[PDB]
Parts: sequence; structure tokens; C-alpha cells
Amino acid sequence: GYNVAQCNMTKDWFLVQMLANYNIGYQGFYIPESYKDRMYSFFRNFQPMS
Amino acid sequence: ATPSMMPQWSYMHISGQDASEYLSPGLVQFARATETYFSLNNKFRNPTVA
Repeated sequence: GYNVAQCNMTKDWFLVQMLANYNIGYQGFYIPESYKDRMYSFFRNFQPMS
Repeated sequence: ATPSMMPQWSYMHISGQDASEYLSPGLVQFARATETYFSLNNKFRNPTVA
């Protein structure tokens, strides 16, 4: 059960991306602020489907 | 009455000093040194009085 976010992605990659783009993850997860999340960022362009 | 009349309200940080005061100064400096990559800015509540 390494999948997360109800997608087919392992936890570790999710953590790595969240860190590398927001320094977020060692203390939980949440929605990063708008001005720190521009158009080409990671989070705005992540859609899970099933 | 002045809150310092009863000690409990001072003990539970309901009224009295702020965050920067009661802490041993070494830890205050430590926190101010690592605000970015390991937060501590929400582990203690500093009260306010009208």
C-alpha cells in the first residue's frame, strides 16, 4: 500500500516533490500559499483519476 | 483584578509574559536561527489582555 492521494504514486516521490518545491512535508502536508505556487509549479497541475 | 494576583492564569500562559520572555534564551536564539527549514513558531501560545 505505498500508493497515496488515492492515486498510483508512491509516498516517497510525493514527499520528494513537495519538499523540493515548497520545503513542505517534514511537518505534515497542507495547501501551499498562492504566491509561493506559480503557474508552472507542481501542485496546481496534479490531477488524480480513477 | 490584575491577573498576576492569581498565579494559575500566569502558569497556563493565560496572562503574563510573552513567548520571548520565559524561554531560556538559548532556545529563543535557536528558533530564530532555523525559522525556515524546521519551524517552531506555533508550539507555545502567548496571551493578550485588553
